[PDB]
Amino acid sequence: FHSFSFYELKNVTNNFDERPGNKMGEGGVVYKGYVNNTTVAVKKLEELKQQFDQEIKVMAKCQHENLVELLGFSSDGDDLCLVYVYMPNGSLLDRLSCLDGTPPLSWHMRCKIAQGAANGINFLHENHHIHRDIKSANILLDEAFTAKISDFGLARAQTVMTSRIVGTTAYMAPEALRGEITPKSDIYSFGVVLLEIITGLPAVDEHREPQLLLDIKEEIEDEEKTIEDYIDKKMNDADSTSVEAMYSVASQCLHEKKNKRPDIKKVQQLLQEMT
Ligand SMILES: COC(=O)N1CCN([C@H]2CC[C@H](Nc3ncnc4ccc(C#N)cc34)CC2)CC1
Repeated sequence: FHSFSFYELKNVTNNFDERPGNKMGEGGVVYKGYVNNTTVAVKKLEELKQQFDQEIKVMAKCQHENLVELLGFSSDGDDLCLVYVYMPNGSLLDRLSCLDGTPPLSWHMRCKIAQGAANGINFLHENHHIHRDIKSANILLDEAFTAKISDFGLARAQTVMTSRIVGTTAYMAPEALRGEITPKSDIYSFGVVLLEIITGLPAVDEHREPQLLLDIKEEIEDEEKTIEDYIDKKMNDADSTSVEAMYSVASQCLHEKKNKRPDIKKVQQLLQEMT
């Protein structure tokens, strides 16, 4: 990776222009820039340095079509910047909420994104990495709306435990909330992402009943609700067979027992059969 000068980065971003005009960031703060006349994303950041070091270490060995591409970094400055190829269509989270007036994603786009995200996670697991923060805010979208997994700062290379429990509560598997580190926890988080794709609903909403999205799985299983009551209404091209095939994958990912969950290869294979 290229070791960019802080002065070069500090100014490809107009002295880190906090007005939306270079800012956007919510990772770390992300700024848009231009280096070797490539549009770039400059993410400006103690334990923060450890997450910076881990980001470069994971990015060094993990290069895939469904993972963000790190181009460089800056450390000899004031301080800690990570340079990536810019993702013009932002996050899956933002696009699901139609932030800033963007059109809703079609079912066809959503199927290609679920498939892409799964291929990205499969690569990580084959390369013996546990992401630990799988969520729609960490699924980025390029110029063709190709899903790219991001944020490897908390990544690790069952039976493993930690005294510093990390991740996003609304996406976390029960064992992850207790400190276990397992690739099975990434499967659970991906199940929540599949529910976000089907429903267009965020994983957590304080002003909603139920507050947590994963709670709909029980409403459907108790015959209290159907997946059809929850399908995002901002689509015209969804069909029952593929929505049901995707919900069945999400439901399997969301098994409370980590051992009963499918592996990423099974998930990837099921989403492929869905199309
Ligand atoms: C009020 O709230 C907003 O306006 N919001 C919500 C947060 N959003 C995100 C900001 C960061 C952005 N992140 C990025 N954007 C482009 N390219 C990238 C390449 C790599 C990486 C990484 N690792 C990150 C990137 C994704 C969207 C922007 C709108």
